[PDB]
Amino acid sequence: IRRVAISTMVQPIFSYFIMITILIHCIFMIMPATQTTYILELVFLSIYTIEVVVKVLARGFILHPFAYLRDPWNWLDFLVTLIGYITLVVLYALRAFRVLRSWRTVTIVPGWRTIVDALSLSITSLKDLVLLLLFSLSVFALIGLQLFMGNLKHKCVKHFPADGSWGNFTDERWFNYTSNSSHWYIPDDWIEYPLCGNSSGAGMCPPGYTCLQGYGGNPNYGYTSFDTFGWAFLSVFRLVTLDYWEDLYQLALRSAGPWHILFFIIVVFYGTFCFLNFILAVVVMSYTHMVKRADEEKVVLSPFFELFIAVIIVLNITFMALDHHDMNIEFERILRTGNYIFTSIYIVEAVLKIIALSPKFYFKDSWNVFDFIIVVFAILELGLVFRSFRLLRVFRLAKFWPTLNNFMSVMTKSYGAFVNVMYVMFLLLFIFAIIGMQLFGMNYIDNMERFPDGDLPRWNFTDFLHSFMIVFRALCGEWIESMWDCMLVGDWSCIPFFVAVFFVGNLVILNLLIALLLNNYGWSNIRRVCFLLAKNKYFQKFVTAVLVITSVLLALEDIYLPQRPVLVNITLYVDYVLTAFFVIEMIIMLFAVGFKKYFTSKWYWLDFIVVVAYLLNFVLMCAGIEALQTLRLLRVFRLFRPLSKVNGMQVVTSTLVEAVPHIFNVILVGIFFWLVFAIMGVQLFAGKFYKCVDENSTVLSHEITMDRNDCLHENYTWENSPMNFDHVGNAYLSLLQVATFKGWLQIMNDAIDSREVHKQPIRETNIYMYLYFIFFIVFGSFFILKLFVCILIDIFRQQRRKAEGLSATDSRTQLIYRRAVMRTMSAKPVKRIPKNKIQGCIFDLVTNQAFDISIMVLICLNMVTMMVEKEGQSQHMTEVLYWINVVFIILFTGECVLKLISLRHYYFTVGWNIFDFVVVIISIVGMFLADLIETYSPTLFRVIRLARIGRILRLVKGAKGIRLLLLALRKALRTLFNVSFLLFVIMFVYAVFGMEFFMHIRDAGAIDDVYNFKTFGQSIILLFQLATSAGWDGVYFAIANEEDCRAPDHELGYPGNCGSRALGIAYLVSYLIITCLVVINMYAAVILDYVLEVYEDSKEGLTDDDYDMFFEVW
Ligand SMILES: CC(C)CCC[C@@H](C)[C@H]1CC[C@H]2[C@@H]3CC=C4C[C@@H](OC(=O)CCC(=O)O)CC[C@]4(C)[C@H]3CC[C@]12C
Ligand SMILES: C[C@@H](c1cc(Cl)cc(Cl)c1)N1CCC(COc2cc(F)c(C(=O)NS(C)(=O)=O)cc2C2CC2)CC1
Ligand SMILES: *[C@@H]1O[C@H](CO)[C@@H](O)[C@H](O)[C@H]1NC(C)=O
Repeated sequence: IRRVAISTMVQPIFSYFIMITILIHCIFMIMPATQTTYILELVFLSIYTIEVVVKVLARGFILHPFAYLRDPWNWLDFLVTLIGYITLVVLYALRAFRVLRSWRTVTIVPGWRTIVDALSLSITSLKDLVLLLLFSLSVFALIGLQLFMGNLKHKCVKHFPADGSWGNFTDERWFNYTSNSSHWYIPDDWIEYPLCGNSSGAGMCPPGYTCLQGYGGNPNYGYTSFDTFGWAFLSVFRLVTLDYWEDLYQLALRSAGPWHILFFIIVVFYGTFCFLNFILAVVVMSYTHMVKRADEEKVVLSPFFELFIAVIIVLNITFMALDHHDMNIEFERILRTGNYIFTSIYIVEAVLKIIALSPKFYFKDSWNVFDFIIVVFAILELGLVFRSFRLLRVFRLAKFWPTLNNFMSVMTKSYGAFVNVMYVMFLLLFIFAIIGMQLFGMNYIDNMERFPDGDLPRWNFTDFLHSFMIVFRALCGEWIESMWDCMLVGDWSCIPFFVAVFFVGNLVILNLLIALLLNNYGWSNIRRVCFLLAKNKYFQKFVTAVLVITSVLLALEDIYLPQRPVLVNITLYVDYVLTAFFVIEMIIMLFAVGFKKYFTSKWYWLDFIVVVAYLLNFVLMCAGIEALQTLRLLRVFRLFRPLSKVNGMQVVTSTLVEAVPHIFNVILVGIFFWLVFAIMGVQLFAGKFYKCVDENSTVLSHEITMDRNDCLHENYTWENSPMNFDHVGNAYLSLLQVATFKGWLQIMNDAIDSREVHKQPIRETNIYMYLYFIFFIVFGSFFILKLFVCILIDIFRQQRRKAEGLSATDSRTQLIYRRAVMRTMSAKPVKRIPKNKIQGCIFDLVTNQAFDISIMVLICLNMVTMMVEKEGQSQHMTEVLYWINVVFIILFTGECVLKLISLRHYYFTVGWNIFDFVVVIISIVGMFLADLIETYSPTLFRVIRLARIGRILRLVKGAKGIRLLLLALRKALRTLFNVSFLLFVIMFVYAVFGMEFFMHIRDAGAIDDVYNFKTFGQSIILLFQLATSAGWDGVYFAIANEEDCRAPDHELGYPGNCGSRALGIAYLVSYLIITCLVVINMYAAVILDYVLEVYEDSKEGLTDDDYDMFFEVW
């Protein structure tokens, strides 16, 4: 028995048989259930029970150190088997988790131990992060609850008619009229009522309407609001994750006023740019530790011929990229003839290499066999669809391109780790897809009526393909909208599902992929006086002040400027003065540094360009020609030199300057890969996004209009989608939209509906085209776009070493020891004298630990009391809460008074005591003045009452892990501020230029009455939104329009309302590259460096707390 049990278990055939059974079961889970699937379920269950029985007989159940149930994997198998028995012998929800067994398959891929251990270690080390996350989210939720309670219910209600149609006015007749939903303003074809508010800059009502509150529901089926603490918590989490956050941003600002942008700036800065980077750092350290442990464990054959082939390949790629939709016959002929020629040259090349070089030698080389495969593919394609394989030719460019060659070599060196990570990602997605299918599949069918038109949404859980796609979209970072649909047809269970999917997929697996990439990819008198003046500090300060003031003046040139003649005169005179000032400054600098030194530096070249532009404007004005706004806007570029000289700014600017070349290389490689995908997409979807629409832009059924001819016969419109794959340029723009996950849903919808050219698209007739996007996203977004952050992380590490004076040749341990040695020097103790008998007794009582624990409990209770407030609460509830808070204030004041008596003048030696003292004073004063302030603006009352939250911030005091993380943040504050300062300056430059370019465009897409480029503030609102790439497709659609817009009339002074496609493309693409992909990623770099240092101090060295403990006994 035992002999047989042990012997059978140890056989590899046993494990292989079980694993193959699991894989077959996985296949059967995908297809819809039938009777055959049922009998298969019994067979599979029997095999699993056999395995469990054998293992128990060999080891034993639990009672010995090496028993069956002493292994976590055995625990998983045991639980799944029991649940299968429960579901067969006797709720439908428990049977989904059978799929969990598939996790075992991760052991097939060699090297899985490293990745699995890295995942487990990352999960274990996120303990200290989760508590700080929950605390910060709750604080932000309370702030938002105080700020926006009930704001999302604002609506424009028609005035009570004065004609008497509804009857003579009465209070209840007025309430009846206003409560009717048919009197709330909503544009035709809209789903949501627009928001409003009477604060300056908020949404306005049409004539005959008034902005009221407390009517109807909140946006998004009522799931988006700040009315209760729970909903506020959900909104704050969404905002921190940047999940469709521009919608909430726009709703809140339209309802409350533009100033509330401040709230969003804080949450985004602290939540997104700092905390998520803490998670990234923790994952990176986990992976690095695991890899360290694993590693420690342990004619033709002439250059000219090659050059000729290289140019032939380049020409061939150009020809392949010139294919487009509706080509003329001449273009077709040229492209086909070139293809024939290129194929002939390749064939001749192959034969020549086989003759000059030995066939054995030829086929010994890898590049040669690749070329031969291309040759046979070309012959097969021309003989007889195999045109897709033509793309292989492009990869031949890697041989002659050193950068691409090196990139591919690095990819090949450590492929096993990438295979493991991708397999884990796909297995997790598969498990979640099966679970969600079982949990929510029938809800969509049964409760279809609840959807807006009673129609099934594109994204759902009906079948395996849709479930996989929806969970994959969640992993990409979009989860809240799917969760809204799930709740709409389902229940609360949707919330834990999606959140889990977002947490594991995006914050761990994707960050682990980043860690992998990081680990792998990484007269004499005149001269004298001019020189003395130039080197003088006062002169430089005066120049900087002039530049700053004039740049600030540039911001006042908004749409209303013509209505302010005084401002017009001030601007013109300042222009003249600036022209003179620039000329004089240039002469002085030339006299000081000389011609060679002046004309060999980049900063002086920028100054010179500004001078030349202003002189050109001067002559134009003299001649009677209107000044060029673009030229006179060039002076803002003078702002970067003083900015670069700001304290602590050197590290940031030096890092960016050093990273520039690597960024260029990454962009080139990305352009190549995106070209491959763009050619493929043009071949797949060129000319297939046309559809038939009527007077209202609504797509007709394929039944009424089968194709274009019917569409035109009924006098319908055959229209193209704005984003398409008609030619390579359009494909590039569409792929940029796909990679950033902004506007991608429309593109994918058009793709999966596509049919043959000149045929009405049908819903989901080509579903498998989803695959094309998946691949692109994996190789274009998860791999290529993440190289920028790796580059910045490495370069900032080097530059910060430079700034502190550290040596590049020193090792990690030496720096740990050097830091310890530096710390040991500075340390001084102190003692407090016990009090006199009564004062001394109080001293002992307060100095006890139980006192502080009690205070912490009181802080938690006060926080809960704050969490109870909700919109529409009763007045009695309001009074009760006020009195509870008063009692808490009295207790805290007593604690402070007792500490003051106990510690006398020593009380103020500790900073936390000063914070607590200030909080106590604020609390007393507010408790006294609450009614006076409220009775004698509601917005002002809410904002000032925010100070009440100060006395729950004392909860962080006393913790350990939170203290360590906060120490890292405090150590990095200067650099984070400098990065933000640079970001704001870039935003300012873009704001003035965007105001010049797009201030008169017509309302379309994301541009409307409230959000536009008409003023500096509105431009900044939009640009802050776009710094995260949020909603850049809608802005592009607004600013790039050139259709159905009237041209400017100089004679009549009409400015025009037309957009510009080229200008909009340049503007938005450059902004996305500069901010989203570079400057923002500096945050990650900074955070990672500092966090790592602190952790290495705590683990492999000494920390300040260690010295404090040593001096505690001293
Ligand atoms: C140095 C870094 C770390 C911080 C940069 C400071 C910003 C927070 C400041 C700079 C410019 C400010 C903006 C300047 C102009 C406006 C317009 C203002 O709204 C109005 O124009 C009110 C009048 C109306 O809406 O009718 C709202 C504040 C806002 C967006 C300001 C919000 C705060 C901003 C972004
Ligand atoms: C400068 C002075 C000042 C300002 C001005 Cl403009 C005029 C004067 Cl004369 C004085 N500030 C200082 C800050 C104060 C902050 O405000 C609160 C503080 C609170 F702790 C509570 C509270 O705890 N509430 S509770 C019991 O929990 O319900 C509530 C409030 C708000 C006021 C209701 C307000 C007074
Ligand atoms: C709202 O007003 C319309 C028109 O007067 C009326 O038909 C409708 O019944 C009203 N709504 C309710 C809920 O009575």
